[PDB]
Amino acid sequence: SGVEGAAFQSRLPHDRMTSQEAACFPDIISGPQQTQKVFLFIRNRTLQLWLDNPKIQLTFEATLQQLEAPYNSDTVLVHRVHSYLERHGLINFGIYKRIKPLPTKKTGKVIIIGSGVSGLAAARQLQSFGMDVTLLEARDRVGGRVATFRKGNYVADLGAMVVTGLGGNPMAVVSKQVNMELAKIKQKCPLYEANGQAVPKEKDEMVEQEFNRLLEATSYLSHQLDFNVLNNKPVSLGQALEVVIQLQEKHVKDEQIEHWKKIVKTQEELKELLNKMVNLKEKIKELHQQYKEDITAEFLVKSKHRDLTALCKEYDELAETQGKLEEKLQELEANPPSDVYLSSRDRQILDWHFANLEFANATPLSTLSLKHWDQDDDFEFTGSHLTVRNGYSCVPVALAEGLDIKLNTAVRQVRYTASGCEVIAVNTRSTSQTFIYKCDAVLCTLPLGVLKQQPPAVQFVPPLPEWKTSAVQRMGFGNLNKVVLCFDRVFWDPSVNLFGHVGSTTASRGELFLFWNLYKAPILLALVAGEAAGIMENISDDVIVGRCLAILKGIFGSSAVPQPKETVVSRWRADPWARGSYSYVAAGSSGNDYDLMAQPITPPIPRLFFAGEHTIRNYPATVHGALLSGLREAGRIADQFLG
Ligand SMILES: Cc1cc2c(cc1C)N1[C@H](O)C[C@H](c3c(F)c(F)c(F)c(F)c3F)[C@]13C(=O)NC(=O)N=C3N2C[C@H](O)[C@H](O)[C@H](O)COP(=O)(O)OP(=O)(O)OC[C@H]1O[C@@H](n2cnc3c(N)ncnc32)[C@H](O)[C@@H]1O
Repeated sequence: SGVEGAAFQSRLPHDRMTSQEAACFPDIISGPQQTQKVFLFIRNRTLQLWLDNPKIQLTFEATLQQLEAPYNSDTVLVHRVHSYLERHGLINFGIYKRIKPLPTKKTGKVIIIGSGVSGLAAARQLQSFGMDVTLLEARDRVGGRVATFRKGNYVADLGAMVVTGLGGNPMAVVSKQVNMELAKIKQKCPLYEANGQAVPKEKDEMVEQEFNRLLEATSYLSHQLDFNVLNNKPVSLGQALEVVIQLQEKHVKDEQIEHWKKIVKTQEELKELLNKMVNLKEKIKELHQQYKEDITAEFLVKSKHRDLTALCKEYDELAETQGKLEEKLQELEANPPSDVYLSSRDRQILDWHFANLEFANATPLSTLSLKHWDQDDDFEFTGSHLTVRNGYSCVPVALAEGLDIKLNTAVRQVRYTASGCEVIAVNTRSTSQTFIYKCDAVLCTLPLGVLKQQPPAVQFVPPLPEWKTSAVQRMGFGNLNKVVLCFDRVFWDPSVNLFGHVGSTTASRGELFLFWNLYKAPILLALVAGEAAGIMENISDDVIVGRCLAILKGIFGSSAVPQPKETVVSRWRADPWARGSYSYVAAGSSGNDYDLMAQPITPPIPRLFFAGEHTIRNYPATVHGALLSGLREAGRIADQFLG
């Protein structure tokens, strides 16, 4: 599966054209299948070549000279394919040598708002497409939601930090380009309760098993019984979970009842049995006496005998059918069903798994769309998740190489007319001096959090379409902060990549719930998800770092946890250039909104385009998702202006 592998790594089916490829190649799709059979191969072969060496640019003639007979003969077809793959970022993207110099004459002027991974991606494309591009960044750096703390030998990511499986992941290519040092995450994750004592492997799995069961349940109700709407309002994942758990609690009490009923019943049957026994116990005194009292005694005590014995053939007899009761009685009162669904402690551990989810989605479960929260699930990449051992910032930096980025430039208004665009921005360091950049098209990679901001951070003239603003408002933009604790000593298990901390209450189940051991230097990361994420931003670094040490000193014991010589704390929600961590499908929305976002705004011809982790439906809230959305718009614009 050589050429079959390339197709896969590019999120493409090696044995069939996609709806898009069919749109650009109608002649092929609607023609001899033998031809379509050829198209694919060339496509899969071109990709193969590019992936087997993403360091250097794969030119048209470079591809045409590496194909074999008879493919290399159909030059025209090869070109159409090669060109296509290049125009849509499937080849020659990221950072690579340009064996063919860029045209001295840049055709088309486009302004890109934001120097994030999505912005830098599209930027390098449009530029390589021989087009004058300019990026306006508000921050004094690049990467946007990709930040990395670097001081001495210390390295830590305050933003992105994980690479979700290399299989099919575009970052796999970029990684190979920027020499990004990655490392798998050892699944071994020990949980420590409030006091500080670990959780026995038994429960750790007992609870986690239920966690999966409850989720599966919610999935059932949602995608099988269609329980996505209640009281005319959308149902949230958390909402559903609370209900499912509310049922398990019921069932538990139900069995507890039937059991108490069996008990009471057996007890009733006993008290009753003992009663007549005492009546027969008395019926014996009537015969064990009165005897030896009739000259025909030879037949008197003779008959009476089988009468007193017959009554004993009952008493000690009932003891038999009475024995089969003490057994059942003691047997039941010794095998009582689960007193409760989850103990006060069981719930605490389960909250860790929910908090762990509130971390993944970067928002409280009660705000997630029970039906669409996991809409992009069918697009995950195969392979183990990785961590950027050397700071995830090494990527956006390499991408900004050779680009015209103007840091310290906050865009405050975007003007798009039937012909031409104007992007008015101001210098952050000196809000007095403003700037006015003219262009043909504008690419807005602004975070959903900024677009939602009220009052608006940037002004759109004419005002953004109604179908757009509404989508922006319906979508959800989560939050998630970290606390980088820099030490000069590793007092924790060096083998364990991450360990968790269980909270005391459901409310604060996301407060420093997970610690990370990823970087070389003695550094740990504390995550604050869910409710805590936003709240914790109102607490000074001092107190925050304080609470952390406490947690640590409770796990590793005090006197073993030294004072951090360097500490970093994020507040993406407070960050004026972010206003949150990343998007998420909120109850009352869907992946459909992730397309309305991508939809360009047009007055007779598309002028304003959008990109970002909130515009790519199948790969939302991710570095690669943002990357792909970048390459996406890159081509979209290229067609609109270069054709
Ligand atoms: C916020 C955040 C986001 C992420 C994150 C952590 C945080 C705190 N890390 C976490 O480690 C776990 C997720 C994680 C996960 F999410 C998952 F889904 C998952 F499955 C996991 F397993 C994870 F581990 C993860 C990760 O580990 N792995 C991931 O793949 N993604 C992660 N994310 C999300 C990504 O950071 C995010 O998708 C990406 O950064 C998006 O990039 P972008 O689209 O270019 O957006 P941008 O903000 O970078 O760029 C906008 C630019 O515009 C500028 N700007 C602003 N305002 C103005 C003006 N007014 N004028 C001019 N300019 C301007 C801004 O300043 C920028 O320069």
